[PDB]
Amino acid sequence: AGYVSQVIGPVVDVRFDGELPSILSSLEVEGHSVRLVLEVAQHMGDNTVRCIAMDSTDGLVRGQKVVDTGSPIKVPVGRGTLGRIMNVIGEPVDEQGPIDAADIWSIHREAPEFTEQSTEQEILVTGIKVVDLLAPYQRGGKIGLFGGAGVGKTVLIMELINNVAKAHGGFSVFAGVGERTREGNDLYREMIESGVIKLGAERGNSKCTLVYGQMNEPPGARARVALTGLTVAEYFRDIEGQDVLLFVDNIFRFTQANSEVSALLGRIPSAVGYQPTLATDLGGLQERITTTTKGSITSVQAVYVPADDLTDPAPATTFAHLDATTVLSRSIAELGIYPAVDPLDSTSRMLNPNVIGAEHYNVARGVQKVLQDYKNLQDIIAILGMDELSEEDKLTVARARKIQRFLSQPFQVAEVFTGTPGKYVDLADTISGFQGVLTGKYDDLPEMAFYMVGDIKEVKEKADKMAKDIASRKEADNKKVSEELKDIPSLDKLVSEIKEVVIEEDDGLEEDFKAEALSSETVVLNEEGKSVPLPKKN
Amino acid sequence: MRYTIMVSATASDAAPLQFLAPYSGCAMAEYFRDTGKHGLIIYDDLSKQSVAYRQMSLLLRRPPGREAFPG
Repeated sequence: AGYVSQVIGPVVDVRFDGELPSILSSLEVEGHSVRLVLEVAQHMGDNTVRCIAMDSTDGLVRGQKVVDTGSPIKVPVGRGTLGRIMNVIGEPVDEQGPIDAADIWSIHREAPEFTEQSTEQEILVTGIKVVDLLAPYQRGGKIGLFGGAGVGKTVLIMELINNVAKAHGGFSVFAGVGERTREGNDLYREMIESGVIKLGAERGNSKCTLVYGQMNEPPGARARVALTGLTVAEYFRDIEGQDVLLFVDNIFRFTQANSEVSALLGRIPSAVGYQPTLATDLGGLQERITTTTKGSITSVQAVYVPADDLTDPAPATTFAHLDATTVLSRSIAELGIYPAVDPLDSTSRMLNPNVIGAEHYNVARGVQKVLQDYKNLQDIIAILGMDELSEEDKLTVARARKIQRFLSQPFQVAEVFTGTPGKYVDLADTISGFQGVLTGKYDDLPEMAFYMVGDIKEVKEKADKMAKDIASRKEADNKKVSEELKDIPSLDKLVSEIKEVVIEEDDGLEEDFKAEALSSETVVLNEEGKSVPLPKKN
Repeated sequence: MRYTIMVSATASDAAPLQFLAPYSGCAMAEYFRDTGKHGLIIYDDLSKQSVAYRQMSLLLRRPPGREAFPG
């Protein structure tokens, strides 16, 4: 009913002679190699709407038919989307057939209204000790994850997905906003092996929906893919009534993509160069993540800080919404401590005694004090000496080092490649376990007894086993066996070990090859549309 | 050179031709990826491609962003 009027990059103007589509409505272009969905951005006047494309606009002709769907982008929601990968417009990109849609919901939605909001403030118990003590997660909150590569972020993502599904009974949505496709495939395959995503007949036992908008998608497709993740998580909140986790992987790339679609729509950029609507592009997304009377959405969203500048307007606008930060560090990760949550850098707004209670608060406030006093004397130890300083300053060092060990925890999703079983640690067992290390009920136990254990009922059961070990090392003996001709051959006997490698001078470079004959004549189209050589003179 | 293609859009070439050369070099290199072999594509000065693309966009009166680059 509408026809393409202008194609300027990712921005399409289409023209409706009848009634115009509403702003944010979805338009489908009739007859195109890929399904091209346009989202109406503004009404330009003279019966023209300006649209941002969710796919490539190459091959688009002025006057192509464009059908109004009468609604915004509508995506499949429900339990049938669990364990599936879905793109921004709702199509399966996991190559496993159609998505069993319980309903199809508009991805554009106002935030839950004031009466629908919950006036209460409470902890999302995660089963991770360092997260439940030192930086608790608000149910319905937004959590910044300051990880990276090799700090075990993905195994922390899958452990949050695991423990929220197991304890609180809520599902998860992973919205990968502008992610590399190599990394989005890595998360898909690691979710398959760790059990949080199942394929085939047991698809319904999955705990996570993956909603992917990759980096090679146009900036409109990446700017809306976090709202497709919201809409899947809002069905579980409002219809299923659950406590949903939502992972917006790189909320900065949400900002960055929305900043590109404002620049393509001809809007004057704001301070440092973001869109003028930066606080309402974020606040439109972040306010749908809340607690209602039905259920909750809690968002763990990864935060990139541009140019290591916290006062940049993209993190500064994001940090107004964030209720906790979990900083994953490499320094904690090379000490073998997993998860690599920095116990001092990680912050929470939920960590004040009017909302978690004073018996929880003073433990976390006391644990952080012990770790802080230990790490400001590390230019006292290396400069002067270990046995230099006082016995009380050594009492903290012994207490902090078995607190710094006790923040480690083995994960249930990591046990398929680590052997150590997973430990869900309850909240009361975390506080009461850390009261004791703070006072000194376990100063006699070794520090590596406090390592990769569940709670304080398992620190005693690790110091018992290690202490005995000296009773069971007099079982056998230990010296050299047959110095270097036991099974260590000669080097020229090892050259004849080497297997045959067939090296072809041929490349095998014409497997199934067309080899079209290309002529260097210039071929054009005449006015019939018939292909013809280029006419001779101008 | 018996394993190498060279796609060369030099300095005197038009800015559309330096914009399209990493893409046309990639399509030549995507032949080996798609037929089971292995490719190595090198876009030497990808920062010179973006300068050529900024030239086309400011001249097509597309709205500029940071350092006059497009959206």
